Amino acid sequence: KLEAILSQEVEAEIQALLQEAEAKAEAVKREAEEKAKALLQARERALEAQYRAALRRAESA
Amino acid sequence: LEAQYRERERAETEALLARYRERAEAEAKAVREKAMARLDEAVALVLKEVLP
Repeated sequence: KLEAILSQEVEAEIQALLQEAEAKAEAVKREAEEKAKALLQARERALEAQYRAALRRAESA
Repeated sequence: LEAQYRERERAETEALLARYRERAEAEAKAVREKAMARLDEAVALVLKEVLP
């Protein structure tokens, strides 16, 4: 019967929204993980420089 | 990560220098002893050039 159609039409949009709102909750997690990697990959590299310099200095000394 | 990087260099910028101290003085001793036996030859070379 019609109306039960209208109620089978909402419980459908209200999964579309809940599908859209948990396909961003990953996108946030992806870009946050792809951030942290790069926020620690540059840091890894920095310590080498700050250490490559410090030991050379200590060789010369 | 820094916590295990700063203490890395310190445990090397001690071992490395501390090794140099063993190298430096052993090479100080190594320049003296070569000089101190073949020495009168130098004194000779000098004296022989002052009394002319």
